[PDB]
Amino acid sequence: PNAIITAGALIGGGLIMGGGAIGAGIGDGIAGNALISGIARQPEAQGRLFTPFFITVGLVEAAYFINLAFMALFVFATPGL
Amino acid sequence: PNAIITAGALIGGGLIMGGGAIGAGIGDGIAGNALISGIARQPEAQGRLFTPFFITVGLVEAAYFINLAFMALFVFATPGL
Amino acid sequence: PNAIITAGALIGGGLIMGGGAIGAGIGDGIAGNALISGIARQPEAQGRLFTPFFITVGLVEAAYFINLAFMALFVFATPGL
Amino acid sequence: PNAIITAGALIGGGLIMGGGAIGAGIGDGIAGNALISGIARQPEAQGRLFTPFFITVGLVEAAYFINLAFMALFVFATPGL
Amino acid sequence: PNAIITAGALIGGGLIMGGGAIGAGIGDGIAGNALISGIARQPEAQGRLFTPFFITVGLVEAAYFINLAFMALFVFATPGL
Amino acid sequence: PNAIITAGALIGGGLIMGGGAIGAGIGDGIAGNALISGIARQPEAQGRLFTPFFITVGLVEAAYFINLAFMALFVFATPGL
Amino acid sequence: PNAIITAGALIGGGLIMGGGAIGAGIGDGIAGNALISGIARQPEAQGRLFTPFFITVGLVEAAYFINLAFMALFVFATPGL
Amino acid sequence: PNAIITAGALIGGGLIMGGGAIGAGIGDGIAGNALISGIARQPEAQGRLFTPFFITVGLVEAAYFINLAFMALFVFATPGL
Amino acid sequence: PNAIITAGALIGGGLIMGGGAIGAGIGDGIAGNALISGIARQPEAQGRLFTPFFITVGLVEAAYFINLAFMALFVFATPGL
Amino acid sequence: IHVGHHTLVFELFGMTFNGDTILATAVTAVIVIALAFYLRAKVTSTGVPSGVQLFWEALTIQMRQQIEGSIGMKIAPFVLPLSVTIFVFILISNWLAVLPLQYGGGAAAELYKAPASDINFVLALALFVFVCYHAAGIWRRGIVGHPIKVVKGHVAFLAPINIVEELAKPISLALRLFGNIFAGGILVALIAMFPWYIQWFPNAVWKTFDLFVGLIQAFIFSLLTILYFSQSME
Amino acid sequence: DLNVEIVAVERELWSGPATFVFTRTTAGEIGILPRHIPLVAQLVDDAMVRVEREGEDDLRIAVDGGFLSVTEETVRILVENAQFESEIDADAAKEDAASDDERTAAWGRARLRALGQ
Amino acid sequence: MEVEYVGEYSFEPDPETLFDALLPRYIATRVYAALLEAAASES
Amino acid sequence: FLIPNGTFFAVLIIFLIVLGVISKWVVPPISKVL
Amino acid sequence: MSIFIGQLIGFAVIAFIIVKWVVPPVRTLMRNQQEAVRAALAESAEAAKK
Ligand SMILES: COc1cc([C@](O)(CCN(C)C)[C@@H](c2cc3cc(Br)ccc3nc2OC)c2cc(OC)nc(OC)c2OC)cc(OC)n1
Ligand SMILES: COc1cc([C@](O)(CCN(C)C)[C@@H](c2cc3cc(Br)ccc3nc2OC)c2cc(OC)nc(OC)c2OC)cc(OC)n1
Ligand SMILES: COc1cc([C@](O)(CCN(C)C)[C@@H](c2cc3cc(Br)ccc3nc2OC)c2cc(OC)nc(OC)c2OC)cc(OC)n1
Ligand SMILES: COc1cc([C@](O)(CCN(C)C)[C@@H](c2cc3cc(Br)ccc3nc2OC)c2cc(OC)nc(OC)c2OC)cc(OC)n1
Ligand SMILES: COc1cc([C@](O)(CCN(C)C)[C@@H](c2cc3cc(Br)ccc3nc2OC)c2cc(OC)nc(OC)c2OC)cc(OC)n1
Ligand SMILES: COc1cc([C@](O)(CCN(C)C)[C@@H](c2cc3cc(Br)ccc3nc2OC)c2cc(OC)nc(OC)c2OC)cc(OC)n1
Ligand SMILES: COc1cc([C@](O)(CCN(C)C)[C@@H](c2cc3cc(Br)ccc3nc2OC)c2cc(OC)nc(OC)c2OC)cc(OC)n1
Repeated sequence: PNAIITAGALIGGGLIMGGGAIGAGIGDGIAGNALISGIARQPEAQGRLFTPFFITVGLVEAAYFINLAFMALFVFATPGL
Repeated sequence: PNAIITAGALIGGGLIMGGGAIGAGIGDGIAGNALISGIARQPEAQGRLFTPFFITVGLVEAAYFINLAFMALFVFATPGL
Repeated sequence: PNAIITAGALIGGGLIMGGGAIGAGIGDGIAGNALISGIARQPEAQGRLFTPFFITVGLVEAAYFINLAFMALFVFATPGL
Repeated sequence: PNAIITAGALIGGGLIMGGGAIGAGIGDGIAGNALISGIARQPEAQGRLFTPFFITVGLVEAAYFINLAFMALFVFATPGL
Repeated sequence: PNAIITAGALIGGGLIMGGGAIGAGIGDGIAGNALISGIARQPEAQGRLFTPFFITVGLVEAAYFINLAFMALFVFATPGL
Repeated sequence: PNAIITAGALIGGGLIMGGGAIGAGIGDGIAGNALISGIARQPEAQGRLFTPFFITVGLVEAAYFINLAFMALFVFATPGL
Repeated sequence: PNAIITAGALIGGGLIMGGGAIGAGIGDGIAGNALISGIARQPEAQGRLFTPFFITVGLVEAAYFINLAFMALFVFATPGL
Repeated sequence: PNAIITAGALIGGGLIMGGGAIGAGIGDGIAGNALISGIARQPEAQGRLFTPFFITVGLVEAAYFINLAFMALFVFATPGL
Repeated sequence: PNAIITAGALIGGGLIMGGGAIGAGIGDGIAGNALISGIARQPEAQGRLFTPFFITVGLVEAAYFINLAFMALFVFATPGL
Repeated sequence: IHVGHHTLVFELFGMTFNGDTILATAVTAVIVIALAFYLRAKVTSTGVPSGVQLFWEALTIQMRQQIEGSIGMKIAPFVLPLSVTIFVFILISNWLAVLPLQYGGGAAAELYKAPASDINFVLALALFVFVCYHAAGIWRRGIVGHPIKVVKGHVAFLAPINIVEELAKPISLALRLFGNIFAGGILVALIAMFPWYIQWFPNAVWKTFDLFVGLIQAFIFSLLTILYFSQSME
Repeated sequence: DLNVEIVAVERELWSGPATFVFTRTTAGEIGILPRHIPLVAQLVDDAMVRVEREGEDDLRIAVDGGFLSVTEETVRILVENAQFESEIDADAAKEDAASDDERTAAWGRARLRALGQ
Repeated sequence: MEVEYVGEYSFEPDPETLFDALLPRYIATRVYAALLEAAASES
Repeated sequence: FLIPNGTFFAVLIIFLIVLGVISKWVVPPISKVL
Repeated sequence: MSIFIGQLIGFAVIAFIIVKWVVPPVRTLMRNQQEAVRAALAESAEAAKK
């Protein structure tokens, strides 16, 4: 019975990390696209563009971390087992 | 009975958090892309752009937080169990 | 029999919330990207631009809410039970 | 036998509305991005932008509505039940 | 029995409609983005622009219809039943 | 035995149509966005802009067709049945 | 036993082809969007634009082909039967 | 017991290739869109754009082919069996 | 019971790797799009653009392999086995 | 499909060796050595270059331009031979698979299987490049200095991410090359399941594009090696 | 073929037809071949122009803060001051490239770039 | 300068910056034309 | 099949030989040619 | 037997494709570079004579 509970927990944690990976990768790629475009158009602006960047990547990479944390809770401390 | 419901709740919460992370990460990337582009382009605008940026990020992380709350409900207070 | 339907309803509600979160987050990000760019290049135009923006966010948010409703209908008032 | 079909119908309706919400949110975000940017750049044409906007949204909201309808048909009038 | 076949058909039709909704919504939102941007930059072009628009929307909304033609086949006919 | 195979084939065909619809709709929308923007920027280009378009569409419509075939194989001629 | 493996292979091949169709269609649409936009910008570059195009189309269509091969492995030559 | 593991491995490999194909196709399309746009704006840049292009492709393709490798491990040398 | 555990772990690892592939490929393509465009506009900017680029890709790749690091833990360690 | 299954496997020095992969690597090595020796015999500064001279000149010029554009040739003289040899080795390994060396057992067998299809080959090249550019970084920065810069990278507060990206440099560089060729080895096997009268079409279309795919993979491997050197060195 | 005309503020400087024109506008590098869509852009302060003249060799021009216009009829390069590659004094351009004055330094660097560095 | 609306293209970078960088050039060319015409009148 | 083997070294050795030959027979010669 | 033949027909098709559409550009490209280098040697020779 746990069998089924922990199998579902594994699938759910896989879903959590798949969504976190998609969101983190694509959001970081988009923020990096903006940063690279800004540094290419304004070479001297790079110093400034890293504060908006890490804020963006801060919100993006935060979500991933939370997902990762919850995945652990799903996988190593599966609720309702 | 309990095992099946728990496994289904785990998979559903995993779906909730995966979709929430996808939405949060990609929306944060898309909003921070505009923030970085605007700051690059108009460095003095850095202060004026953070209000639209915070409106957008609030709308995105509100979705993320609602999804997180409903995943917590699914996995810790599994309805119908 | 109720356990199978409950697990299916939990998975379906998780799907509804995942899709709603993805759509809401990405649509909010896209609309906010438009708003941020328009307010960067036209500082005084933010008022004009908050009109279409809230219309857009109105259509996006709306969908999420509807999903949030039906997930509840799936989870608390499972149609098939 | 009806429990399995009911769970399958719940999962199918969840998929229907997940896809519908994703499409609606992202399509509305993209169309609203167009509208906001066009109004920001050329406000004098604001009215002219609403005919091609509500058309596009009219398409997007059609796709959502149809899906919602079928979701109902899946969950309340499950075919093959 | 064929109850498993019916549940699989419902899940498959749900996938068909979800994918069709995502594709139609996002694709016609992109096409409408192009239409709105073109009309904003050239408000007198609206007539000319509706020719290519309805072509791409003809391609984007055809894919939806075909899927709706096959989802109906899945749940109402269920060829493998 | 054949019931499980048929249910799996229906789910697989649903996945095939969902992915084909997503790809076709979004790719056709993107190509149509390019076409509409090109025609808006300059009308006389229309005659040439339909050669790259029908090429791109031919690539985006071929994939869908291939999926259209394989789903037709999955459900009507389920391999391994 | 063969029934379960065949159903899983059908679902996996459906995933392979759905992902392949999504990737190929959206990548072809994006590359053809670039091609259409370029041929709008500079028609005389049409012939020069077909070299980077078919390379890009070569890169995505290779992946698709590999996908189409592996699905054929899953469906007709199920490795773990 | 081996049948269930084999079916799960087939589904996992299908997911791996679906994600890999989506990422490969879309990322390659985006990189080739940048390449074609650059060669349209400056047709004499072809030579210098293949270095940052195949770097980008080299990154994108990695995500695909690594996944491909692991599918084989899932499919032909299933970690559990 | 371990058969269900392994099947669930394989499906979860497939989801992890598929999401990682989607995120990594699409984000790397998005960032390399900015890189290629900036090099096309300013060839001399090449060396300048690789500093931010390899930061952003450095994050995106880090989202992939971390997910991969977890997929191994799902399939070779299989927590809860 | 019998994925895996290296033939000519033997054992020596208490460890196993995949004989077929070693044979393919030796064949590629002798082809590259023949090209190099024919160049050496017929390398002309004043006369009209031969075909091999033009090939080697173009490859060396491309890699020298890559090095100069990322890290000065004065700093990186040893990396041009590395890039050229990596490029030619991978290119010849991949292209030798286009020869019709596939027959029927009743499963399909192949006299020459591309060495990159084996994990050992791609892992060996990737780890060699990894050790090489880490040693170059140590030389140009110091034994203790180089690890500090590697961990810090360009952003200090992203220290773990760097430590991952670093470990990602070899793995990807290997697996990116592995799966691309390994996958091909499967497709040709899968296409072998077709009857002869329809097998030639999918096989032909696959391998015609596989020529370009192997060329692009060799180019990418060499280009990313040069890029990693540029990075690890300053 | 392109109708390429380069017009200095003092006088019309060049009017020969061409097959391809090339220059670094303020927002990136650009090339124009016949039937290019209408365009307006600003050449970089140290910009140079390559005109792929159909008959003879290409023409390399150092341009001082010019503007670029593309039209259905002709491709116009408005110029404050320009010099063909044959007229550039290499030593003078080298000396100016190190000048402290922004305008003089930009003009000298443009002359060097047009000459062939 | 008066804006002279009368009864009834692409821009790189955006038309606001290009127009701002062009207007001083317009004033310069008009002053140059004034000087040339003053020289002609003087002769 | 993803587990490395002794062939690893058997490959590396061979590659080194090529790396040696191209290091002297090819690059410096082509180098001086150019 | 059948597999060999079919892959041999495939290789024949590949060879025909490369000979008809890939060999002409590359061989002649190398060829044009060759012409160039030889004519450059020629210009050097002439300058020496001058
Ligand atoms: C870093 O650690 C966090 C952060 C969160 C956030 O959700 C953001 C996550 N994201 C960046 C992906 C966050 C949040 C919530 C918002 C809710 C609405 Br509605 C609208 C905007 C919001 N913006 C938000 O910040 C962007 C939040 C939630 C919360 O409660 C759990 N307490 C908070 O206060 C201390 C709080 O702020 C820090 C959650 C969390 O949980 C595991 N761990
Ligand atoms: C405060 O945290 C929230 C917010 C919501 C929202 O849905 C938005 C979430 N979003 C960010 C994804 C929100 C909402 C609904 C809309 C419905 C339509 Br139709 C059209 C536009 C809408 N715009 C909306 O906000 C812009 C909402 C819904 C609601 O219903 C129960 N009561 C509300 O009042 C307290 C409410 O706030 C106005 C839901 C929620 O549920 C747990 N918690
Ligand atoms: C909370 O409010 C809503 C709104 C809806 C909508 O579907 C919008 C969905 N969106 C936000 C993603 C909405 C709608 C339908 C359209 C149909 C076509 Br065809 C074309 C355009 C449309 N545009 C639409 O937006 C305005 C709608 C549906 C409806 O249901 C029979 N009755 C309506 O009349 C009162 C209605 O408003 C005209 C649904 C809903 O369901 C719970 N609750
Ligand atoms: C809201 O109401 C609808 C609308 C539809 C449409 O599919 C559009 C849905 N979309 C906007 C997401 C629609 C349609 C079909 C097309 C087919 C091809 Br091929 C090419 C272009 C098309 N464009 C279309 O409109 C944009 C349609 C379909 C149809 O048959 C089912 N009968 C119709 O005429 C009475 C009809 O209207 C022309 C279906 C439907 O079904 C539940 N309900
Ligand atoms: C509306 O009715 C349709 C249309 C189709 C299409 O697939 C297009 C659907 N799309 C717009 C989402 C269509 C098609 C196929 C192509 C194949 C390649 Br390779 C390359 C380009 C293509 N472009 C295509 O049109 C744009 C098609 C398919 C077909 O199937 C045997 N027979 C056809 O007649 C020769 C046919 O042309 C009308 C299918 C269908 O089936 C349910 N019903
Ligand atoms: C209905 O038409 C098709 C077309 C295909 C393609 O896959 C493209 C599909 N896509 C656009 C979504 C196609 C193809 C293959 C490529 C392989 C590599 Br590696 C690299 C680039 C490629 N580019 C390709 O098209 C640009 C292809 C495959 C093939 O397979 C035996 N024979 C071909 O004959 C030469 C062939 O060219 C027509 C397949 C197919 O089968 C179901 N039906
Ligand atoms: C070995 O590499 C890593 C890196 C991580 C990160 O999650 C980012 C992964 N990403 C790039 C996809 C990372 C992180 C966390 C953040 C949390 C918030 Br809230 C907001 C921004 C963040 N940005 C972050 O980096 C961009 C992180 C995690 C962590 O684990 C407790 N400890 C950290 O500090 C010592 C830490 O920082 C470096 C995780 C990991 O686990 C397998 N391995």
